[PDB]
Amino acid sequence: LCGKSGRLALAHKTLVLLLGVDPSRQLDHPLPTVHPQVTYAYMKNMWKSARKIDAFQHMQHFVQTMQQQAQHAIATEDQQHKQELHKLMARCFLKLGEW
Repeated sequence: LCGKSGRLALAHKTLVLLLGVDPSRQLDHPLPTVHPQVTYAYMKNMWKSARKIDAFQHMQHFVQTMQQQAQHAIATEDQQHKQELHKLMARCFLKLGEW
């Protein structure tokens, strides 16, 4: 909602506060692959705000890390955890294509 209203600086501050790490100073290292939702939000925000290129590579990497999870961790019981993964990674694939 803050991003929609345009006061994007507050949104960026809130994201770095919740995430705990600020890649805007550490440009090279990848995003913290844990907590896919907050990183997805930060990625959408950084696409929108200024940078329109390195976002693509971050998406590539984040996808190849997310689909890496259940295929390399074939849980025999956790079936209610991978469905949200499927839906989220479908979202990110579509964003990838249209970008």
